Amino acid sequence: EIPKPVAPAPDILRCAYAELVVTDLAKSRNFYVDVLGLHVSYEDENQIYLRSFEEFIHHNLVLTKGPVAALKAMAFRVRTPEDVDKAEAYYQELGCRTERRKDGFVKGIGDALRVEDPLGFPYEFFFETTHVERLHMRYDLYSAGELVRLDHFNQVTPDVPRGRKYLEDLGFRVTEDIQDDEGTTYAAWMHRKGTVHDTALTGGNGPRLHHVAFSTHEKHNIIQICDKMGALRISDRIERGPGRHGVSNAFYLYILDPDNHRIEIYTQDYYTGDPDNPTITWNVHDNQRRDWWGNPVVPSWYTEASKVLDLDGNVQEIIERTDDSELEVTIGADGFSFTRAGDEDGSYHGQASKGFKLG
Amino acid sequence: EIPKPVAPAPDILRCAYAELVVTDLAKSRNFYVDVLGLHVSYEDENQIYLRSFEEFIHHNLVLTKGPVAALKAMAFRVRTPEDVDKAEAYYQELGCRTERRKDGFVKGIGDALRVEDPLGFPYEFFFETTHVERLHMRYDLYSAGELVRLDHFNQVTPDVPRGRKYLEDLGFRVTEDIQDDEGTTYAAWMHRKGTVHDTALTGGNGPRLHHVAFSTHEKHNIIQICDKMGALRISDRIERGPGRHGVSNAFYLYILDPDNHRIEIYTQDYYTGDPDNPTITWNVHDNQRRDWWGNPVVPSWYTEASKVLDLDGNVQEIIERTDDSELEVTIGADGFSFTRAGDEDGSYHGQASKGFKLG
Amino acid sequence: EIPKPVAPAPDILRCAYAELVVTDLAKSRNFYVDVLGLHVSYEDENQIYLRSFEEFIHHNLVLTKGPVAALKAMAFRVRTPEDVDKAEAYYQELGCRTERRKDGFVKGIGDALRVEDPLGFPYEFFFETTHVERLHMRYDLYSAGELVRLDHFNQVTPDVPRGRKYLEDLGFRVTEDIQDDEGTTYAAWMHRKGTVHDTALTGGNGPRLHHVAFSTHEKHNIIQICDKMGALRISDRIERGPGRHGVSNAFYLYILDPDNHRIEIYTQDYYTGDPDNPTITWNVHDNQRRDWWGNPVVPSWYTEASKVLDLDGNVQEIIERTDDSELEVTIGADGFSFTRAGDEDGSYHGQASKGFKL
Amino acid sequence: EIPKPVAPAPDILRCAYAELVVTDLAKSRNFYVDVLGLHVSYEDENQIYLRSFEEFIHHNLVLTKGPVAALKAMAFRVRTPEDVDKAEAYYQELGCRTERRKDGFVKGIGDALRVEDPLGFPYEFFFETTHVERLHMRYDLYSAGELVRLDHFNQVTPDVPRGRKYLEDLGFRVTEDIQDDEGTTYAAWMHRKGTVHDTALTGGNGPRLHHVAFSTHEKHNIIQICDKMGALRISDRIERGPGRHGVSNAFYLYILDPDNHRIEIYTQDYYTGDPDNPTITWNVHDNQRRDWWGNPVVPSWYTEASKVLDLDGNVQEIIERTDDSELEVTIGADGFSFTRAGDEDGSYHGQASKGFKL
Ligand SMILES: [Ca+2]
Ligand SMILES: [Cl-]
Ligand SMILES: [Cl-]
Ligand SMILES: [Cl-]
Ligand SMILES: [Cl-]
Ligand SMILES: [Fe+2]
Ligand SMILES: [Fe+2]
Ligand SMILES: [Fe+2]
Ligand SMILES: [Fe+2]
Repeated sequence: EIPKPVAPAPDILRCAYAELVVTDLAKSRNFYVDVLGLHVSYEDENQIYLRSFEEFIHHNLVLTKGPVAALKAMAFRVRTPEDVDKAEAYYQELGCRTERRKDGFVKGIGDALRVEDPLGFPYEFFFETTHVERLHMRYDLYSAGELVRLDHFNQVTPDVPRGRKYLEDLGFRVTEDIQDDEGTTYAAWMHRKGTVHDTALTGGNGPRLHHVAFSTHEKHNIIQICDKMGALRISDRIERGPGRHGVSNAFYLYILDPDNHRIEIYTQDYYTGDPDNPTITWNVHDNQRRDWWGNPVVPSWYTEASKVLDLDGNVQEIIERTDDSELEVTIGADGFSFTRAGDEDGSYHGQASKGFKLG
Repeated sequence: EIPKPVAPAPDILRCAYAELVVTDLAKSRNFYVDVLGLHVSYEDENQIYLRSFEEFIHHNLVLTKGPVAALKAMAFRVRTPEDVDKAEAYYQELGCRTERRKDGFVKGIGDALRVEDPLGFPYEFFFETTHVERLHMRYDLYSAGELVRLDHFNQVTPDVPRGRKYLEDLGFRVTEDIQDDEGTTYAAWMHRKGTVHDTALTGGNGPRLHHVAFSTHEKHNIIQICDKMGALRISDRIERGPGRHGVSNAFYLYILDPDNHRIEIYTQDYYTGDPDNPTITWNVHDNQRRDWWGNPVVPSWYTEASKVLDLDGNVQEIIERTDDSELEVTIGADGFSFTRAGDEDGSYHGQASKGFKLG
Repeated sequence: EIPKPVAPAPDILRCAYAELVVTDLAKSRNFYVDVLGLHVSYEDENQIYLRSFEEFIHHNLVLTKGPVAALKAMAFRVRTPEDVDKAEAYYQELGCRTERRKDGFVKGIGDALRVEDPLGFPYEFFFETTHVERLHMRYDLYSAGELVRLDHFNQVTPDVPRGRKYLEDLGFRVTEDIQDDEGTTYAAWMHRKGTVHDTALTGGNGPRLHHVAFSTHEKHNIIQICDKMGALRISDRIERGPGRHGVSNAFYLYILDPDNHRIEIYTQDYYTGDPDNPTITWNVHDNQRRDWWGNPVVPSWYTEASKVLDLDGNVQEIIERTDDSELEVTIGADGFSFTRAGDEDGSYHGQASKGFKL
Repeated sequence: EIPKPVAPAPDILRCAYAELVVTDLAKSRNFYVDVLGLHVSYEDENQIYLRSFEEFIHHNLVLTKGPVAALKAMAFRVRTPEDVDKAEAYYQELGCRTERRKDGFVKGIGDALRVEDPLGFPYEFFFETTHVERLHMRYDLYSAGELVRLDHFNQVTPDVPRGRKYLEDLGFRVTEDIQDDEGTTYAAWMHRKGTVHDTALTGGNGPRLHHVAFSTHEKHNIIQICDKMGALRISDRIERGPGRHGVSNAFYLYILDPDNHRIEIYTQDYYTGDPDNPTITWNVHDNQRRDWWGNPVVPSWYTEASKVLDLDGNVQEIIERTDDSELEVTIGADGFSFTRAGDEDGSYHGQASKGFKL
């Protein structure tokens, strides 16, 4: 198990940015700028820095040219400069590796601490950042598919309760989760900023990064992203969706960048900011839980996910889930799901919903 | 082939209504009134008459209680009273069985002709109908999924070329179709009223009724129908969608009624009224032709459809398709589909798109 | 009163395009392309040919450099080539000026007739047109405010019943109108293609062209336009709206180009194509008739509209309306409108809705 | 001026509910249930308790029958039970009248303090409340105009900076305001929850309540409410809008209940949760500041607003504003506003925009 430090948690505001390593910077640029319409804060031969429509800090996304596509850092902003010190001491007491830089690891951040956390993810903590033009009323730039906010991260890790417990101590609150009747946990959603989440744990072989998620204003904006990809004839890059989530109640779409990093597009979850906000527990065999319309979850969503780096730039060793697999118990050959609890009509045995089995 | 008669064709305006036979009248009323929100023009213990938000003729849909779920009539409105006489002389010349009633076959229709057409579908032609209150500004009744118009029918029939020719002679115009490079035609779409269609031919064992289609104002209205069926826990009655059509460019959803009559919901196709409107031919192997975003067509959409009756009320017997099957050549075990013509990336051999095989 | 010719009427499909004379072509290009997002079929130093997102004929709008901002032609397409010959006989039998060109008056149009019609308007009729790439599934090119079709014209003319009869003989069919209890017709809406209209008549001093109208797919598209014009600090070129109409039931917005031609953006009216489509008459004092939410109609909407040209390029003389004016009787000093018939609460005497005088 | 107490401020989460006095309970029920489709958590002969689609606390709105229409209380929720003790001490130090009831003032709320604050408003602070079914996925019950959360209050007071300063000591952070260059502050917006506001200060005579505001999901939802009020022929109870704000960037509408309590509908403002959020100041004479599209602000918006009650159920005594009026210096006869600063095109002197005066 992971222990609670005596030293006090840093105060975390929100998820703020991610640094992804990409192999071909021109090819990733066409996708994140031309196709999806993020806005360039700064760029050179080695890096592109990008922000959503309504953001005032330097970037929400850094693309870094490198040899192996992988997550380099997930960054959280914290409330005061002094909370960075607090991060340092707190992870020092957990016995984790930490690396601090008073001018930052990337353009347009200042005093920053990166760490290998006890599940093996590169986490960054900062306050200082260069403010840029907030574009939020720049409706002369607005695209039909506009991405307005960075909303959350999603991490793959093989023991969900162990990760859950370490993130409650750091101050995150659980909003929803997926279990069975016999006490296995399959995923958990957890928050700092009063949306459904800032990061989430998906049971699975890790450490790996499942996705990063940007927000739209309205549901038609997500539809337009699917339409555009059809017109550019890259509909093979739409992995899953669009649809409505059970868990989180948000409208969604999952797409894939040229290195197969997964991006979610996401809108219209609910408010969680009150400390007794009711938690929601779904049964794993509930076919309405991940997609409310009962559409099947494509196998790659469970199996594929992005590698993560240590502080030296080497890939983290993968540790295998031993608990039950969500893929296996729902859509595999000995799996099942239901539409109405306890009813064999609109139940599925050994296959996915709507007439499909696994290819 | 089917001859062109000497007698002039009736002048058809549009699709107007369908009579469907249903087994349980209470359960059907629940689906169509309580779930879908259509408006009752009249009802009694045997029959319900339903119209959509913007319609002013008596009804767009008659439900009639009977022993076997089946289509009983698909109704086209003609331009003048005299075009009912022309429909009778026309189909008599083809040697088709006909029945004329001065007083209608259902309430709210006047002088009316039903026929067993040469493909064995029960067509009705009428001019006279009872006007009712047009509800088009009754925003006090508008639901979040309001169905606003009837749009079209879609018919299953073994020989599409044989079928389209007949329909062309009668004055329908082809707008789009689906073919391969060996000269097989799998489907054709055709209109009178200035949209992409008023009826369609889908290649398959027929005569069978594939679906009936209503439109909405906007795409979010269709999302609401899905969301609602989620909340009432009948997501197993969503067959296919929602998504964006290739053919027709409409936003779409397919659902099933308690007797497995399929209903499509549909919005935002394009204008076809000019007589030199350019026809679009899609290739059957093109994985964006039915769903533009490449999501797989569910098997039940190709195999299942509703029975139809002759005019003595017996089920029309089935004739098999001998021409190539669209299911078989796209997602069966020696099937093939592509995303980009000439590219092995984003192509599919012996399976469906996004990682699924046939259940 | 205008006679019905013995000769047969041309079969008109729909409105197709307008040619408008503009004064600075650069400044008009910035409006119709950069702000509004219409698609160039062709341009040179003197003309820009624009089309909407779903059009397959050559153009929905020609901008032509000229000394006087005006309407040059309003064009309707007919169903066959022989309907152009049909049109020529019909307007000759009215004693109207006609000019025919076998290769057209503008690019992308073939055999074509222009008339000074009996109301002094420039009507073009044609079949032949050059086909271009139908951009309807080009979502790589989709604007958040995309204009998807041409919907209709609106014409200002002094005597509306006189006009209406003429268009009925031509085979247009009236869908909605505005009258009062004293015999006056104020406006009228009429179709060939099976939407609420292709053209319409607004009582006023004319001939003038009141506006051209374009469709969007959804209501949010029309909002984006207003939000964009905000962002560019040209909100002052939003005349009226956005809103929902009484007449037509459509969501709407009116904006002004750089020569003050008026453009409407429109969506989600209803099907009119059955021949017993029920006509709706509104009373002129009904304050939900033009904006259903009862927002006031800005005076400039009643008073301003574009000059039109005769067939030699001269501005048509303007003839004054003698029947009562829709402005004077609703929101001028001696006007009246109501929210509910017979109810003093929510009625306005001598002023507009929501607290405003003119 | 209003002193910073030594006692610690209570930790305020958000606006939570308002209790409004109404004169006819059955007509107000018809407005708030049948027209707007809020969800009943409890009612009887004297009170109705109402919540929005995504709420899980007992109510966002109480309607209480009484002789005069007014605001009985605007309630904020605080993080812990201990915070209600802090609020009591804090306001006792300020010299303000306090009443603590351990069993609450209304149903579904437990331990609560109401206060007459220094600006004359009835504020409640509470943590304990009864939980009820969270209806967020009950799409079986979802209407085309669904109100999904309660968003904010807006208050009228005659000296904004004095009020600003009071709320800043309480933990509220200013996000946007309106000033001129003569020093004068006309209005200001502040928050706890990390949207643009939880309450706001509008310069004018008070104490009065300007409005309570509810959210929608999307912009078409707000449109539907206008369209529905047209079909019910109560478009005269649409005061102002729909529109897009400058300040806050939100899509908006303002409507009037049967007692002339004003309700905003509101969607799609921005995240403010970061402690260094850039503060935005608008010039008062800028005609895109309250309506981005430049539509005129109706005078009733500036001059009308609800009464408020003291803790005895009596009406506060109103206090005149001596500072410049926002109405007078924008849309009355010595006023002006611009579209583009330094430009006389699209300027209005002595009248409102789009061709009106008052
Ligand atoms: Ca072949
Ligand atoms: Cl999911
Ligand atoms: Cl299809
Ligand atoms: Cl109007
Ligand atoms: Cl405002
Ligand atoms: Fe996610
Ligand atoms: Fe269809
Ligand atoms: Fe118009
Ligand atoms: Fe407000």
